[PDB]
Amino acid sequence: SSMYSPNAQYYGSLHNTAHVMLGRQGDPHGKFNLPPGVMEHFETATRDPSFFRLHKYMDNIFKKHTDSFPPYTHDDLEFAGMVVDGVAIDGELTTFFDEFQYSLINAVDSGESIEDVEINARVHRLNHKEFTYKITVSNSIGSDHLATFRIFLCPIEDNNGITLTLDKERWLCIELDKFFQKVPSGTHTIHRSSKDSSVTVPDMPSFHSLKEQADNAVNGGSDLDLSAYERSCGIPERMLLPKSKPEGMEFNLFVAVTDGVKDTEGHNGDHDHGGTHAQCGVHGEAYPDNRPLGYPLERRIPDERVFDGVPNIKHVVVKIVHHPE
Amino acid sequence: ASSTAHKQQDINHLLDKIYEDTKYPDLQEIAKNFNPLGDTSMYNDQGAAAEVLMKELNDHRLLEQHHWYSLFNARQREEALMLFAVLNQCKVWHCFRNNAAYFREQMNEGEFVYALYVGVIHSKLGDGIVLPPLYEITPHMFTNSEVIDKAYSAKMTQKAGTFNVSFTGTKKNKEQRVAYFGEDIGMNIHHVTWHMDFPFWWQDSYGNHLDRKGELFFWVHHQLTARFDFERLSNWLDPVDELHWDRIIREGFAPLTSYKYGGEFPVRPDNKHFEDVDGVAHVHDMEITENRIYEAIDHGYITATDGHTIDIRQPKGIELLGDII
Ligand SMILES: [Cu+2]
Ligand SMILES: [Cu+2]
Ligand SMILES: [O]
Ligand SMILES: [O]
Repeated sequence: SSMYSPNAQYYGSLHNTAHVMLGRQGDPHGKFNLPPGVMEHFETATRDPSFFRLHKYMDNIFKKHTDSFPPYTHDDLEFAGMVVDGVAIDGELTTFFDEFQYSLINAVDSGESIEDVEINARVHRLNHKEFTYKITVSNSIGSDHLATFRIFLCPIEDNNGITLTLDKERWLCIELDKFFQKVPSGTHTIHRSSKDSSVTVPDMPSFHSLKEQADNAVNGGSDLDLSAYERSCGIPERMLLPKSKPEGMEFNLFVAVTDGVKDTEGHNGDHDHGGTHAQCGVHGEAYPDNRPLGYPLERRIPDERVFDGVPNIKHVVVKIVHHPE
Repeated sequence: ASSTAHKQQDINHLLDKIYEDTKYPDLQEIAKNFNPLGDTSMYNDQGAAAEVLMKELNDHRLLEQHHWYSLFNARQREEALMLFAVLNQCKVWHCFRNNAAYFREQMNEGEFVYALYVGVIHSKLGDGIVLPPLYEITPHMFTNSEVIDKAYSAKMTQKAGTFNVSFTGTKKNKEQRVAYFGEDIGMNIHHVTWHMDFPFWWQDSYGNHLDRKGELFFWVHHQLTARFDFERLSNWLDPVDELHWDRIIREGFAPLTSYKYGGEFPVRPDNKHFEDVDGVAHVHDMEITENRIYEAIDHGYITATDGHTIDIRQPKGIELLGDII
């Protein structure tokens, strides 16, 4: 729970206490002088497999609430006069592992009056090749209109080879992008690069790089456009796509185009929302999208006919291939 | 009369429509008028085996027709082997044929089919005969209940048809991935025929010794186990665990198969502990038996009834272990 809780005396702090409960299971009675578990730091918690069992448990609590609302109707979902004619991607969807280095110098003891030496860790990390979405829309209103583009990747089959219904897919879908763009009258193709995702941020610049850039500016006088780096909150760009398999896997790419005027009311459409607003919001500003998080996949969809009848929603099959070493 | 053509036809007729009284007039006449005790000079034992079986028959001590049969049921096996013993004593084919016809109409069909198969296999009189596949003689023991039901419906409606067999369970059951191994009708014929060729009830007084039988028993089952594990590996599954009497049997089974008479084969739930089986054994008896076998192995000798040692640190040791296991 957070300090926004209306009643912590009654509702307690389920999630934060659970982190400690799990983290301490190696020494639950303090007999062994063991330090806190990996679950007791946000730096480390996702290293523990139990992180995801705990958070699925918590996720299902939220899901009982979100499932309690009536399914969306045609009128709920329709962006009148906006149809998605096609969805395609420029570039193959390819994942691989590459190598990344970071410095261990801060971990080791130095001094006094003894020189340092370069000490690095090299890790293998998931990555993917660049691609660009091609989303063809037709705006059959006689005016340009702001639209929200909501992009999700959804499984088609489970690990047993069983084809999933839309209701069984929706809670498994992962957010790939969300952006606001003016759609002029007529039929037009919207292009969106994978690198520009509002879900992701680039790899952090190294400490050594930050020192070099700051030192070069201070010792001299140079206004470096530091307004370049994203934020550190956001799924790493390299992890935008799931690993998939060497033999390839097919997924549903789900695109919902919604009324940007209504979605952004109170926060403007032309305004800059930063590079990570989908899950990390906008630093020092209100959250720019009024819709429920997960829209339009966050309510039950018992009747797939409802979604199929909405011209501003479309999904297509895409293939992701893993390229092993 | 005892030519290959006539012997084969006789066997074909005896096994035809096995759940009904014979439809062949010549077999009907034999079953009505032949006396297994009328001329005991036809038997190498002067009628001893026929006397045993006729006394059981006349005293109404044999299993009724239209009833399940299991080779692992001591009394039912003893009854089937009483007929095998008669067939095995026949000097000439007309004795073998006439006793088969006579007892076909008196004895349980499962016992009869078993006795006739092992009688053909282990008598010189059966040389040259090709036994029909058991999956066409008793199809219930090789065909799931859904397909049998479709066959019953075809017969009720007097319409021909060919029906496709699918596997049991669902795709949610990962064990179904390898159902094509243990449910293959030929693999099942391989298995029952091996045991018909090398039966655990064999006594050399029946006519000949079965060379290295106990070692072949180890080997044929080692190969079944290793071959199944190769199918598991082929289907992204781990090797089978071993059973233990004090640990749960993780993988249950729903046969979705039925006896012709006796009902549906029983299901076993997932994750059950072994329970004592009334009239068979306690779980603890199995553990003691296992311990005694391992004592012989780790001693390097089997203990005889009078306490003397039988060395198994020699090439025949594995065979002697097959004999006692
Ligand atoms: Cu958490
Ligand atoms: Cu066997
Ligand atoms: O977390
Ligand atoms: O968290």
